[PDB]
Amino acid sequence: SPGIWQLDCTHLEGKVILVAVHVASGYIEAEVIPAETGQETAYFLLKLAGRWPVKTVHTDNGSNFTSTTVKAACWWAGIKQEDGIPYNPQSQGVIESMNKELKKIIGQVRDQAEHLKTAVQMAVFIHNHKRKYSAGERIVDIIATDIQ
Amino acid sequence: SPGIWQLDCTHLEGKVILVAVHVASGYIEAEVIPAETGQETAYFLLKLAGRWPVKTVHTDNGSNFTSTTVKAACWWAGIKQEDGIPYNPQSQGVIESMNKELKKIIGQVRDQAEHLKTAVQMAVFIHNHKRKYSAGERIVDIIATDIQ
Ligand SMILES: NCCCCC(=O)N[C@H]1Cc2ccccc2[C@H]1Cc1ccc2c(c1C(=O)O)OCO2
Ligand SMILES: NCCCCC(=O)N[C@H]1Cc2ccccc2[C@H]1Cc1ccc2c(c1C(=O)O)OCO2
Repeated sequence: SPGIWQLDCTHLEGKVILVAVHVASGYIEAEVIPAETGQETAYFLLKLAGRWPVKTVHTDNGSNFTSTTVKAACWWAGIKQEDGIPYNPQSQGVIESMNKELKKIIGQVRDQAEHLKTAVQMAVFIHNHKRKYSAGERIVDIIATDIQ
Repeated sequence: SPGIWQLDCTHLEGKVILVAVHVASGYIEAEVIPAETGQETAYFLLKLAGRWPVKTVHTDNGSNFTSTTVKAACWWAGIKQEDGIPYNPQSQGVIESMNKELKKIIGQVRDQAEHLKTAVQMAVFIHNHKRKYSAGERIVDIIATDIQ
C-alpha cells in the first residue's frame, strides 16, 4: 500500500486533466493534456514513477489498461498495471469527490492564471498542502515508514 | 535544509533541460523546455512546490532571479527565492557533475525513446532510484524527520 496509485481522468474547458492519486494518503500529481491517449498516459506514468516509488497502478479505464504504450511504460518503470475496478465501491465515490473537490479549487484560482494548466498546478499545490495532517505529509510518512 | 532546492539549466539537442535538485538528498525533478524563460521557470517551480515542500530555491541565474513572473510564482507558492551564487565553491562543480551524469544516463536510454523529453524522464527515474541509499530514499527520510 505505500506503492499503490490510482489514475483518474476528468474533463474541464474542453481539456482533459489526468490525475494520479496515492491511494493511502490522497496525495496527487496532475497534468492537463488535450485528450487521454495511451501515449500521454504512458509519459505521465513515467514521470510519476521517477518521482515517487510507484509499485502498482490502478488504471482508469480499459483503453489505458490495454494500451501497448502504457504497458511498455509500466514494464520500463517496474509498475504492476492493474485494473481500476472498484471492488470496494469507496472508489467510484471517493474519486468522484476528488474530481469535484479539484474542480472547486481550480475555480477558486482560475482567475489568477491565464492558462488552465497553471490553475491545475495551483490546485495540486493547495490539495497536497491542505491540513485536514496534509496529504503531502501523509505520503512522506507512509513511504519513510516503509523504507525503514 | 529539508526545504532547499537548486535550479539548474543544461542544454542538449538544441533544447533546454531545466532541473531542480533537492540539495540535501540529490533528488531531482526535470523537464525539457524549448528555452529558459521566466514563464517556463515559474511554471516549473509551481509544479515542484505542489509536489514537495519547497521552502527556498537557489535560482540558476540572474535573469530568473530578476523575472517578475518567477517572483510571482515564488510568492504564490511560499518560496523564498535566493541567488544561486556558490559561496561554497564545491557547488559549481557538484552541478557540473550532475549535468554530466544526467547527460550520460540520457545517452544510455536515448535510443529507447523517440522524444528527448521521454529520455529525460527515464534519466530522472534512474537517477532518483540509483543506490549509491537512493536519492529518493534520502529526500523522503529527510522530510519525514523534519515533519516529525
Ligand atoms: N491572468 C493573470 C496573469 C498573471 C501574471 C503573472 O505573472 N501571473 C503569475 C501568477 C502565478 C502564480 C503561480 C505560478 C505562476 C504564475 C504566473 C502566471 C503564469 C506563469 C507561468 C506560466 C503560466 C502562467 C499563467 O498565467 O497561467 O502559464 C504557464 O506558464
Ligand atoms: N513497438 C511500437 C512502438 C514502441 C514505442 C514504445 O512503446 N516505446 C515506449 C518505451 C517507453 C518507456 C517508458 C515510457 C514510455 C515509453 C514508450 C515511448 C513513449 C511513450 C510516450 C511518450 C513518448 C514516448 C517516446 O517514444 O519518447 O514521447 C512522449 O510521450
